[PDB]
Amino acid sequence: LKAPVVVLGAGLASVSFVAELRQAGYQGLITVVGDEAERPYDRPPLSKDFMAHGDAEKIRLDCKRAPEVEWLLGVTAQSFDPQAHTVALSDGRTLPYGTLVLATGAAPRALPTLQGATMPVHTLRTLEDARRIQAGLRPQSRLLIVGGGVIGLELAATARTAGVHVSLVETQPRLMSRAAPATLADFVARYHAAQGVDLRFERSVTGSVDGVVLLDDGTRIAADMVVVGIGVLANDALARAAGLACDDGIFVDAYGRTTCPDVYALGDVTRQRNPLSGRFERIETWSNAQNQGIAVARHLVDPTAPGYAELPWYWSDQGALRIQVAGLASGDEEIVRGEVSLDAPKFTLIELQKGRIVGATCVNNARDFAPLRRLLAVGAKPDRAALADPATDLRKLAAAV
Amino acid sequence: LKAPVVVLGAGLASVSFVAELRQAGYQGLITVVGDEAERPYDRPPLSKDFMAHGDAEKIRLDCKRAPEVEWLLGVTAQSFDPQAHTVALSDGRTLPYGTLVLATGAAPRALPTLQGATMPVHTLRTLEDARRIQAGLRPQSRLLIVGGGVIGLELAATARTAGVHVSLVETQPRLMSRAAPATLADFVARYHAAQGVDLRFERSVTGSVDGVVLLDDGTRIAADMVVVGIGVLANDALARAAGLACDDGIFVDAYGRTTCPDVYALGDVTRQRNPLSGRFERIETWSNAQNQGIAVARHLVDPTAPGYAELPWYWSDQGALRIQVAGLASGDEEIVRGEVSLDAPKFTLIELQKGRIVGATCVNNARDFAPLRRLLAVGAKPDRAALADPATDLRKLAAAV
Ligand SMILES: Cc1cc2nc3c(=O)[nH]c(=O)nc-3n(C[C@H](O)[C@H](O)[C@H](O)COP(=O)(O)OP(=O)(O)OC[C@H]3O[C@@H](n4cnc5c(N)ncnc54)[C@H](O)[C@@H]3O)c2cc1C
Ligand SMILES: Cc1cc2nc3c(=O)[nH]c(=O)nc-3n(C[C@H](O)[C@H](O)[C@H](O)COP(=O)(O)OP(=O)(O)OC[C@H]3O[C@@H](n4cnc5c(N)ncnc54)[C@H](O)[C@@H]3O)c2cc1C
Ligand SMILES: NC(=O)c1ccc[n+]([C@@H]2O[C@H](COP(=O)([O-])OP(=O)(O)OC[C@H]3O[C@@H](n4cnc5c(N)ncnc54)[C@H](O)[C@@H]3O)[C@@H](O)[C@H]2O)c1
Ligand SMILES: NC(=O)c1ccc[n+]([C@@H]2O[C@H](COP(=O)([O-])OP(=O)(O)OC[C@H]3O[C@@H](n4cnc5c(N)ncnc54)[C@H](O)[C@@H]3O)[C@@H](O)[C@H]2O)c1
Repeated sequence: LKAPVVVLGAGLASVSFVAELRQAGYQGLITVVGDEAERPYDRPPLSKDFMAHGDAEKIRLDCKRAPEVEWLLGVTAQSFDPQAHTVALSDGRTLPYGTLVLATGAAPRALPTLQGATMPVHTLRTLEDARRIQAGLRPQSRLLIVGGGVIGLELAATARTAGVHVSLVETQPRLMSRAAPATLADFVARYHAAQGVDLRFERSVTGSVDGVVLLDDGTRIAADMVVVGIGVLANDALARAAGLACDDGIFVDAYGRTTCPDVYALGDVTRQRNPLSGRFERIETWSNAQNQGIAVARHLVDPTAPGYAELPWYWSDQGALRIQVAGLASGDEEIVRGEVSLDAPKFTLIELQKGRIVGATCVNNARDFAPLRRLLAVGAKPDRAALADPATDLRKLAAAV
Repeated sequence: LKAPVVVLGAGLASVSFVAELRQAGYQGLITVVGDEAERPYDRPPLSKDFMAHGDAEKIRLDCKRAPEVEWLLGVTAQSFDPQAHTVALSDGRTLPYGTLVLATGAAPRALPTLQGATMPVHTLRTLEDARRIQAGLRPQSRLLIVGGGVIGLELAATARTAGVHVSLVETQPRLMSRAAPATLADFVARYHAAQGVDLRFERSVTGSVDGVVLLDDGTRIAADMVVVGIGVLANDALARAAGLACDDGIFVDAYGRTTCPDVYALGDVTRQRNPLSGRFERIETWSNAQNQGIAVARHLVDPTAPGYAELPWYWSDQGALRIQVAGLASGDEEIVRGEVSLDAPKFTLIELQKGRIVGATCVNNARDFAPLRRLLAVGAKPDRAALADPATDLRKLAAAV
């Protein structure tokens, strides 16, 4: 590993990586450049508890496993020269590097049809965003959310709890089309509708006039605030300019290597192999950011260590639904454990492909999730009758493997 | 550039690259490993003149601009160790390298529903394939082609000229869906149908029984020979095993760099940025193989040289149609120069995006193609009236830019 180490971005992936470098035994220089003028913080609370409690000191990331790191907060890396091995900073300084790590994440995609709008329109990515939205979540106000993914739905739940009227516009015929089983998506729509969310499927926004949103069916929605959660775009501009292979995300191998010698990348900014699908994908989960960061650091310090190998998974807390999703959304088979019901929701889904577990969902059923992720990891082929059977406990079934 | 240079694959991309290394001034060792036991040869004649004239000595690639190269023909690279900087060969030998170049191309995709068939089924990629098919193109025989792309259609034309009855099965509703304007595809279907080709659209093969092919509509086609032209899969196995970033093709930047230090890749095996679309794609054209090979070599010898920057283009000779296609298949606008007619076909298409030329097609109109590629290269925005106007000659219009 070539010193000094410079990391661009100070999000979860960055913090996780630098903490692992130190824990693995690297004692040379580490400098982290973070464009946000904020003590590094975790994003999941921004759509939930922060949106509701407003204390940023409850959401900071623990940097104590990363001693002796200089964090340049409020500074933007403007470019890097991979021949000179330097990074140019917005404050006029230049940093030298032996190893450069791009952990610059992703930015919310903006709505092109609302580009010249005159009502409040916000995205939800940063603490600044969350505070700005927080200030607008007054009881009885009218919130329109654009996008029925995890941002929109987590915010929908938080807003309804605060007594805010919520309408939500989604272009697809379903919610969470990105990385969720249809059975889950259907249930989640039923849940939100029952909580008073006004869902609009297969509708695109065509624009707005004076505090009113226009749709593709030729109709209107008036709103006090719009929050746009329509996905992200990788923050890969420095990589594109420097000649790295990128396409809405920096291509990396399991060691986090880019196409440019001595430059690595990790987290939301990367496109990487999903071992379950065998395809290159942006894996934009909290667990990826942490675990890919850790694996890349571990292998830089110890080249004998394996490359990143974890299978993808996430959670989403949407009001009364604590959702956990691992692996692939579908296979050739779905097994449902429990009844799927709005009365005290509690169930598990298991996706199989030719008898092999390729994915799993738990809704208010955390006890089942860890054993299913272990079965997933080893490509388990359990008895499908037993997988369905309510009498089977999965912790023991996983233990038998 | 670190000597010695080892190239895996001895196709057009490989020959083009090694000739450029020598021409640019690199005088160190170059060793090329080619699995086919054939003097390097060009593939386009295999669906046409070779299929009809059968002389392989008319199709060899000119290696004289590549002096002092050892060509290991009939040898397969089995693996490489990018730490040890060695390549393991099927003949028991090992080659050292300073720089490793993966130019291993792509293999025809096989039909999963014909996997256990008992009639002749061939793909068309190699001289061996072409000879085997050649031997079967007897007058009045029944050929079924699976796939309505450039292989299938070029072969269809050659087979009809030889007096062979031709049926063709395509899964899409159109021919050449991969990289051809709809207007072209529609015309090409009319042309082949008029030449006696029995076209079947939106049909998938479900299998075969005793010299008869079964389709998804529940019908049959009996045939003496099947040729399968359903696309290719990148030959990226050595790269996948060695830990390079790959996904049906090796990701490279404009310098041909993979994610592994000292390992480059070029030609059909690569996924690379298409500057017109700004997306990563397999660019599987003859011009890419040659020109990407040349650009990668040039920049290895002279690091001040620019990365690969050419925009994609190809030709396809299908009987009486000499087709040339550059850039993107569609924009927001198509301009048609000439009438589109089976009576002495001759026309040009121009695809535009917000007034900018993004693609072009010429059918039996070669004079127009080079000037349109020049307009394409600079993102020209000519007068759209003039582009349509028959009186306009494009060579002069391009010259004005
Ligand atoms: C509201 C919200 C809720 C979420 N809830 C969940 C959840 O429950 N489950 C889950 O799995 N995930 C959730 N996610 C968390 C998300 O998965 C992680 O935040 C993300 O994966 C972390 O990835 P990262 O560190 O690579 O990128 P980021 O967190 O985006 O960090 C990158 C940082 O680099 C900075 N940067 C970019 N360019 C430059 C530059 N040139 N110079 C300097 N700095 C730069 C960025 O501004 C940013 O601060 C949520 C996200 C949001 C926004
Ligand atoms: C019938 C036919 C007609 C065509 N007509 C046209 C046309 O008119 N227009 C057009 O634009 N293009 C046409 N193409 C030509 C095509 O575009 C070029 O042949 C191709 O782009 C060349 O790419 P390449 O050199 O990267 O790969 P390849 O030509 O596939 O060469 C790669 C070589 O590497 C070998 N190899 C693979 N793995 C190993 C290994 N482990 N060890 C050693 N060797 C290995 C392969 O077997 C192969 O010999 C046609 C192709 C075919 C098959
Ligand atoms: N629980 C969690 O894991 C969680 C929670 C919040 C945020 N995040 C992360 O934050 C990032 C952003 O999340 P997100 O929810 O914005 O993205 P998302 O990709 O999860 O969902 C975006 C949704 O918007 C829809 N959409 C796309 N274009 C639209 C348009 N033009 N109009 C209306 N709808 C449109 C999509 O079909 C999709 O359903 C993601 O990386 C996500 O993983 C994760
Ligand atoms: N003129 C030329 O540039 C030329 C000529 C011959 C070959 N080639 C090269 O050779 C390679 C192979 O060419 P190709 O024609 O096989 O591929 P192609 O991608 O050009 O076309 C394959 C066609 O088969 C269809 N198809 C896919 N699956 C099918 C299935 N299950 N059953 C029936 N049809 C199916 C596709 O829709 C497509 O139309 C390509 O890289 C091509 O560029 C080029």
